[PDB]
This record gives sequence, C-alpha cells and structure tokens, in this order.
Amino acid sequence: MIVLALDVYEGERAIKIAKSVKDYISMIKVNWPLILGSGVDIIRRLKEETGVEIIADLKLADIPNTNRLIARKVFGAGADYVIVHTFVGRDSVMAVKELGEIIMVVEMSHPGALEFINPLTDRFIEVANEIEPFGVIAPGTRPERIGYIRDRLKEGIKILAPGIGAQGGKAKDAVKAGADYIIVGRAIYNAPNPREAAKAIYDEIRGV
Amino acid sequence: MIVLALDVYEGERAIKIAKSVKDYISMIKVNWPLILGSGVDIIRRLKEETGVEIIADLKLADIPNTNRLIARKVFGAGADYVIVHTFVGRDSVMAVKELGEIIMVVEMSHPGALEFINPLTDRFIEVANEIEPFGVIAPGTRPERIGYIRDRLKEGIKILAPGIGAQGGKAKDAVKAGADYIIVGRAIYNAPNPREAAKAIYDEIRGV
Ligand SMILES: O=c1[nH]c(=O)c2[nH+]cn([C@@H]3O[C@H](COP(=O)(O)O)[C@@H](O)[C@H]3O)c2[nH]1
Ligand SMILES: O=c1[nH]c(=O)c2[nH+]cn([C@@H]3O[C@H](COP(=O)(O)O)[C@@H](O)[C@H]3O)c2[nH]1
Repeated sequence: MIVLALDVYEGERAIKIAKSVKDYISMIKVNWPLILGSGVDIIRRLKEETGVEIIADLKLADIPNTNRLIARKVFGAGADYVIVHTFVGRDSVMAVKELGEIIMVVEMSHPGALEFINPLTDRFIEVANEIEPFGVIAPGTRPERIGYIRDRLKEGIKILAPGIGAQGGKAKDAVKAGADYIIVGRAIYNAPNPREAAKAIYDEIRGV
Repeated sequence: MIVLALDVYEGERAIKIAKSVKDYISMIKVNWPLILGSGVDIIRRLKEETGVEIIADLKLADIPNTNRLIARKVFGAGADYVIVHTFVGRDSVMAVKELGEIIMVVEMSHPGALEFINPLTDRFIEVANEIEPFGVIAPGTRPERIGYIRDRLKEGIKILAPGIGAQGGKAKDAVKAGADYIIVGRAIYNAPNPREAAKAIYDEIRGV
C-alpha cells in the first residue's frame, strides 16, 4: 500500500501527477509548503480529483487548544489523517485524535534526530501503544529500524515508512520489514512516467 | 514591550483589532489557524496595516529541508521571526535561522509539557546558548521560571513571555523577572475595548 508524497509545490502540476497515479496509491500525503502555496483548499481538491485518502503531514507540536484548532480546520478541509509529534505530550496528541485519525512521530531520520528524538523512540513507542493511533512513522532507509519498531509496536497500529531507497527491491524489503505503507515522493513525481513508476513500485510490492 | 497574540482566525477581524491597538504594541504574533483561515499573505497585510513586526508562531519541528521550505515561504510572506522547536535538533533549527530571525521553544506550559519537553529545558537552554537565536519563550504564568531561564540564558538572547491575563499571569511580574517582551492575547483582543486594554498593560509595564 503506497503513499504518494506530493512534494510538488506548484499548483495544478501537483494535482495532475496525483490524479494519474490514483490507481496505484492508497493515500496522498501533503505538507505545510503545499498548503501554504496553494491554500488549505488544495486538500478538498486533491481529493475530489483522485478519490484517494489524504494524510496532512503537519507534525503538530503545539498546545492542545491550538493543535485542536489546526486539526479541525485541516480535517474539516478533507484530510483523513494528521501526523502529530509525540514529544509535546499526550494531551496535545489526544486533542487531535478526538477530531480524526492520527499518525504519531516516534523516530526521525535527519542528523538532528539523534539529539533528542531518537534517544526517546522506545518511550514514544510506548506512548503510541497506549494511545493506539492509526499508525506511526518509521524511517525506512534502514529496514532494521522498521523491524525494531514493529517488534515493539502493538499489532493493529500501522507503520508508514518514508525514505525508501531507489534501488529495485527496497520497497519490497521495507514492507517485509514491517511497513504497512511506504511513503514515496521523488522516485514517482519526478520520474519520466509517474503512473509507470507508481505501477512498478506497486508491482514490486506484491511480489510480481 | 507588548506582543499581541492575534488569535482571531477571521483575517479581516484580526486586521481590524490589530489596527486599533497598533500604537501600544511592539509586535504581532500569528499562528497556523489564522494563516490557514486567511492565507499566509495575511502576514503582509497585518504588517502594512499596523507597521509592527510579525512573529509567525509555527513551532516548526520537521527535518532541515522541510523546515527551510516552510521558513522560506513564511519569511518571504513578510514574517520577521519564526518560532521553532529545539527538540528536533540543531540542524533543523539552523535551517530556519539561516533564512531569518528565530525564537526557540525551550519550555512549555500545558500539562503535556511535563512528559518530555520540560525535563529537557536545561539542555534546550544550552542549545539556545550556542545557537544564539533572537529569543526564547518563557512562561509568564510562573515568573519564577522567567528568572530561572534568564539566569542560564546567554546575555543578548531576549525572553518573550505569554501567559499574561487570561492564563493568570501579570505583566508587571513577568517584566520584573526578566521578560523583554510580554505576549498577550485574550486580555487585549477579547477586551470590550482592545485599545484601552492594550494601553493599560502598556501603562502597567511602564510603571516598572
Ligand atoms: O517523517 C519523516 N521524517 C524524515 O526524516 C523524512 N525524510 C524524508 N521524509 C519524507 O519522505 C517522503 C518521501 O521522500 P523522498 O522524496 O526522498 O522519496 C517525503 O514526504 C519526505 O518529506 C521524511 N518524513
Ligand atoms: O501553555 C499554554 N497554555 C494555554 O492555555 C494557552 N493559551 C494560549 N497560550 C499561548 O499564549 C498565547 C497568548 O495567550 P493568551 O490569549 O492567554 O494571552 C497564545 O497565542 C498561545 O501561543 C497558551 N499556552
């Protein structure tokens, strides 16, 4: 099950790519840049033009009432899931979950992640286990980490993995490692033929 | 020096209120809900209509590249400062700092803050000491914490403190404890007469 990271911040060209690959993806993930550049409306619309669920990658990390306000507006705009940080606390996570499905951040892949976030991943996983969000993000650059998290995460809580390598077999390996969804951006929206690249990743995943 | 927390999500109503108190405030702080409701261009309009600097309280907490994309757009839209989290690491903070002035989060006041953020406040302050942002936010609801932070914060980094009025904090207390700026929302924008409310706090802060 593929998640398209529509990180093509230019208007209509972003929507064109998403509608044409709708057959091979399960969700569409949008971030703050797209939202800022096109307005929160690009959400309602990415929807009624692809028919695919949408994940608003916002990494909410504010106080409860502000997280709530943002969620209400984003869910209200059509988002199906909102990604939220675990670091700011449970009340802030629950404020969003109360209005819609959430995906919690328990680990990150940039150099800075090793400073405070990653040392707390085991603890964040346990928070995730108690809250039972729809899922958690797990950088899949290294399958070992997806399995690490999968071993500690409650069954029923999905794992979505970004940073999937471009080599043939990587997407399949991330799923085998425990990822329920692989989040792919570049390798798809910047490929000569998007639908084709989407189909390739899709076919790879189901082993044939 | 007052920072108006303009938590009025109807763009025109926000401008109307901001304009009526513009001569008693130093800056205007806006968060995601207002940006989502009126579009990020509301920052430009608020600046033109009031003549005061704008702080975008986004609490950025993404990877360096994404934090930079967001900051580029927001500083580009006219923001003078962007509030960023320290927990995501130095690289993510610097990604924003390289594009404009920043204010770092080293401690929060909601209950969830006790779980992971506050236990790390001393370490966050040392990270802020190294990076040297324009300022850090300090809890105005507990003047004892403003002084605690001030003592450990490198000289030159400013302290801005919310929590005055509605949350029970006093402007006079916060300034006495070391706050350079007092962040106030409801006590001014929900006052029967905002300009009068803004003047009063202005007077309170001036009387020492
Ligand atoms: O939660 C996350 N932590 C990370 O460290 C990270 N690095 C990349 N990404 C996101 O992965 C998606 C696909 O990235 P690529 O363009 O390299 O395929 C895109 O949405 C990228 O933004 C991350 N998401
Ligand atoms: O820790 C907190 N607990 C709260 O209940 C709370 N309410 C508001 N805020 C933050 O303070 C800014 C201005 O708030 P006021 O309208 O209460 O003056 C607001 O814009 C927020 O940034 C809060 N922070």
